[PDB]
Amino acid sequence: FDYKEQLPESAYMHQLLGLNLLFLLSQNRVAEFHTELERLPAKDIQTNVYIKHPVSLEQYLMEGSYNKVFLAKGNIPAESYTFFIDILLDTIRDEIAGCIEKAYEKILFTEATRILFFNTPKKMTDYAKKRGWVLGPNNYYSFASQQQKPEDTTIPSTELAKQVIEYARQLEMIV
Amino acid sequence: DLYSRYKKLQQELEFLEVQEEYIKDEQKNLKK
Amino acid sequence: TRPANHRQLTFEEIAKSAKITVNEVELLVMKALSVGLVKGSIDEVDKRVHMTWVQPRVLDLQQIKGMKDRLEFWCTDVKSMEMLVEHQAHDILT
Amino acid sequence: GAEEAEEVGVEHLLRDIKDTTVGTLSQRITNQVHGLKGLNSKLLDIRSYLEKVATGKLPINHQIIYQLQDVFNLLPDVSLQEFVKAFYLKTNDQMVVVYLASLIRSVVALHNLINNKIANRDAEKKE
Repeated sequence: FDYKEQLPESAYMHQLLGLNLLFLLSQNRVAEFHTELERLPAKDIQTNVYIKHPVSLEQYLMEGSYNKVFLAKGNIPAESYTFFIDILLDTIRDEIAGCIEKAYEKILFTEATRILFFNTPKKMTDYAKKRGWVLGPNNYYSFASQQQKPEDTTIPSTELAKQVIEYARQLEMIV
Repeated sequence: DLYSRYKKLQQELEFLEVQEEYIKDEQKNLKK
Repeated sequence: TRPANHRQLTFEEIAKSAKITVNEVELLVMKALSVGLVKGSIDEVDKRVHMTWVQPRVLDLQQIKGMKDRLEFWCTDVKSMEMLVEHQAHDILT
Repeated sequence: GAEEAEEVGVEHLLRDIKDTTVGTLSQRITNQVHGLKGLNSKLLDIRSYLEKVATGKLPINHQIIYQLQDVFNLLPDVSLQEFVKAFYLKTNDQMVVVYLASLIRSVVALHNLINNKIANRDAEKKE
């Protein structure tokens, strides 16, 4: 970007920039990802494939299209994009299950096979014991964990008293 | 004369602080 | 015996403890409610008795020690909240 | 309590010591602090009596224990769903009133600032 006035447009520049963006996605440094993306012209963001792929992957990751995130491996712009993809994928699974615990109250054992994108049924068992998922006799994983509600059972009387005391201060301490 | 001016300014600042403290105290008692 | 959070006695519990039939349990509570031994209400739909007050009884020394420990916790809470109010409203406190 | 002339004399004697500049709200909050202190003192007295009873310094009265059982029974459960919902609803009902009062106060303060600025501009214009 700096000496680009005298330097010619490198053929591999866009590919390597997309590689950097995909790496930033792999390390969950999305705030840096957008700042570095803004450095590119607004045209090649929607036009150049090497830039189009990582930004689309970011959109899919943010909106929750995890199936498209997994499919992004097949249509990578270049072979060099492969490695970072795996780095992202390990997150996606652990993210997907994070949804499953809070969204699905109970899911079948094989039903998650496409959801968790697991090839071997054996690969479910180790990931489940890592996740500590209580398998049910009917091949159903019971995710009963919403009982840990925001805990409205308790009144935050200390915080409320502090706020009211601050009101009293702002009404009296002014003088 | 630079040092004399600087020291006089320092004394003036400290005197102004004293005056403001006294004024606040006098307001506090003048309300009573 | 039950703590104040768990003073909802099922009809089965009273029937088993008092060696009486379930259908008589309500009547028993009536007497205890009429004399003044206990205070509360009866939810016959759920077959439960919500007891809220007991006739105070003679306590052992160990029970008095436990009561004093409860007072210790209560005093700790009162002191903590008093210090909190004093600290937060120090400027406006007279 | 004091008679009218007795109160006049007391206020004459307490003229310097008594500070009346503190607003009513500060007085009520200080009353709450004093109530907390008094409750702590009373509970500490009860705790000391129970400590003496436990070690045998005093015999079991069997009447103070009767009163203490009632005292501990009277301790309300603030963790109940119905009580928590009622407390939240009441707090919001009072907070909307506080909000309306503060909004009116802010508007009145803006009006006062308007009057002050207008008076200053008129004074500097005539001079």
